[PDB]
Amino acid sequence: KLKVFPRQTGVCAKPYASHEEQPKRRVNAEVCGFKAPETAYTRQYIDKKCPFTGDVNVRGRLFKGVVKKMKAEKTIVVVANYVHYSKKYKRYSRRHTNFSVHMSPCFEGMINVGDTVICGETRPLSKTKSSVVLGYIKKAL
Amino acid sequence: GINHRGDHKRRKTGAKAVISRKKRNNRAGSQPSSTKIGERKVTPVRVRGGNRKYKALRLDMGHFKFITTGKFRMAKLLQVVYHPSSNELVRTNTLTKSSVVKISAEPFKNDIKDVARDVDPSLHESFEKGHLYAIITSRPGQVGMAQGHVLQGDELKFYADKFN
Amino acid sequence: PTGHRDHLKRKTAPKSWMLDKQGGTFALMPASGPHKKTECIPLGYLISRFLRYASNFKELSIILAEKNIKVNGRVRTNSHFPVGLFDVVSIEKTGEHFRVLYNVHKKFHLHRISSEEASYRLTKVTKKYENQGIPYIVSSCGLSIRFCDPAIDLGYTIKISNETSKVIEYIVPGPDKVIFVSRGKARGRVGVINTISTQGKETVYGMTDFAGNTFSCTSKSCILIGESSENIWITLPKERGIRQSELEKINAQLGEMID
RNA sequence: AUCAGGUUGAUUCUGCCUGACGUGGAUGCUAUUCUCUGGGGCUAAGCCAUGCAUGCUUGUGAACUCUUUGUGGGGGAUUAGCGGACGGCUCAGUGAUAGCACGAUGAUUUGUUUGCGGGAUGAGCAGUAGCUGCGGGAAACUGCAGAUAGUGGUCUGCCCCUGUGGGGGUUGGCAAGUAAGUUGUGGGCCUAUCAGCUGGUAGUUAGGGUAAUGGCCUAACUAGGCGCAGACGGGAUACGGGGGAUCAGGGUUUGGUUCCGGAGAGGGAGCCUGAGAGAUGGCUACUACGUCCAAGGAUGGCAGCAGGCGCGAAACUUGCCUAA
Repeated sequence: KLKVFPRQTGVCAKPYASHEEQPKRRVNAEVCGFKAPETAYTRQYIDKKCPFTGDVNVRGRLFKGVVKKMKAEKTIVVVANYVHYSKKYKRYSRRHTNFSVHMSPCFEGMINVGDTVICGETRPLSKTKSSVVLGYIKKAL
Repeated sequence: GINHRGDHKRRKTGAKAVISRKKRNNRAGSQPSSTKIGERKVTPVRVRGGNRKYKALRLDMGHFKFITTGKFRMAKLLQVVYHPSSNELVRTNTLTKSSVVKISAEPFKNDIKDVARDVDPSLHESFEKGHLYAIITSRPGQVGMAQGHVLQGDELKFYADKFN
Repeated sequence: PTGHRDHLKRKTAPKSWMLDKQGGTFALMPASGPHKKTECIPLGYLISRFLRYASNFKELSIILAEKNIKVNGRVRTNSHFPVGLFDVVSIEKTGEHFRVLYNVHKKFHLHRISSEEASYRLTKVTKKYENQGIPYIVSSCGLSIRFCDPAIDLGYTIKISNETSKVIEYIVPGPDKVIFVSRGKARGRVGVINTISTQGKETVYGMTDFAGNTFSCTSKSCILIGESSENIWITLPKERGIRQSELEKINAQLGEMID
């Protein structure tokens, strides 16, 4: 259910062109060690919030987590584990943090509840989202 | 007035807000300007730093570009036929960005005669009634002008299914 | 508290200026301009604490309003004007020239020089841009120079004319050079490059003092001042920047402690 | 790196109560000197008589005035410009939307300072401050006529987006430096006789607004988001740090108060000028308490420095300064 005409921001084609000959889709290779997926080249979707074929820049820290929920449109919930040291008792305690992350459509049939993902930091994207998925690691059986 | 702070919203967990500050002129906003058609009227406003915006209240004579030839002409604005967000903005003839307008076809009389009545026959049928369709890509409330391009082929068919 | 401040309390003044803790509640606030704010000293302190010419402030403003001072060969009459590293201060009557340096205790220091040495300046290249159909390069004291070589890049040291303000020649950084450390833990120490390695977007220089001690520091706190150990482009201070440790300072006063 | 006294006719224990050592506040008796360092915070962010705490600079030269006199001089009113957003005081609100630590601004603006760039001596009409006169009013404040610099329109040219048409603007720049705004994660005040909470609430797509990202705001559509690793609530003398006290080690307690950050000017709201204020020794309204009047009007803001009343167990001078 699109409302404007689909076209990447930056490229400009010509009206009476051919379906095989018209401009090429522009893609990237992300924060140095992350290559774009292959469903990013051979697919049609317009996402201004996509890291590879989109308009967002990833300048910030990278973190890891575990997928806990997939129920909103292009938004997952990731849990990150960490630990705090007590001085009086000389021991640690386990703790967690919750993130809302943008999942571009190029990861459609790949990530499932229970995987591990690598996320990057961006500018504010909505009220609660300020990060994006860059890669993943499927759980071992 | 309008103010763009978020100190008054509920929290991510649903908790009621706590305010400990008055509003700041830092984050002050304006009411929406509603650019209509007819008898140009633009106003200069003084903004932060001493700078200047131009707030169009009424406009004629867009500045459109025929894409297949790459030439700008200045046409006349006739009426609005589609807005992607609110169709109560079409009943009022309000000119925001990315609204589709019906334009006058005379000034493009040289350009349109390099296309046949072959694959684009819907562009040549409306030209004989006296009008073409265009689309606006500037922000009339921020820069004080309308500026876009003419619809042909893929675009003109995608939007034509919207406003019938 | 959303409007700029115009005063300095004296407790917060930088340690390099060597100001007494008492002696009033305020200190001179420096102006904007050539160097950064954490790397300059106001002009009015250099003429009344480091030369002891004026004993007052009624007098210090008779020396500046009579137009007797020139920073980098250019007359200055403001006591808030900021002076930075490797800058020439000239005084016509009683002809003299000085260069602004550091100690090895990291304080400021005025070093007397000659007249054909007072036509120099050394700076690093930091930025580079093109505007209006002209290529520019930006110094580390903040100036733009147009129409330089096309083969000067970020990091090289350049020599400015100081009487026409034009580049003369430069230095590319590599092993077997000399270095002055302009800030950090190791400010005011001269060394000789041995190795240049990298890390997560950083370059680190292994160095070696003029007495055998070893050393290391990033490339953002260092300026090249020489081509080799006997081809330095400026005159160093009395001690040359050694920083003998505290074991080696009591033996001077107390001898060694042999078994 | 330490212990004593006290339950029994006498005994060994358990257990608390009391003494012996510091530190902050209030208070009794008693006092010779000098040197450094403090003093209306706790109760009333209660109410305030009188004096002082903010004014300068000219490429501007009116009234008046001089000269044996002319593109002549003195004189100093008003224009124009800069500042009054800092400095000083206080701790009501705020338990994390503030503050500290490490990050992003490739999402933004910046007078004065520095180095480069940039600049209408054309036409033709309107017209003002001071100044010279007539005046109103208890006051606080104000009107009309006359004549002149700066100045304001409109043409002309110049510049910008276009062009086989046209349409706008009136000289506003670049780079450093300095300042400011926006944003991510993490931390022991007490409490479950507080267990389930949330409707712009969580997201998508479009537009508006902003110096700028963003449910910040609106239209349409999806059903999400948080929680015993304590959500959502409620309480106590809650401004956060840098810091202080105590002292074998491990710990316990405290920070209204010099330095840095925030917030406020009786209580709430809304705004103008400006590079910068949601300003209170700026303006407008409602609201608590008022003050002066010839009765019709006009007006106030000590949590600035002294001082007064009140409150309480509880806290200094209505002094001198063209010097640092």
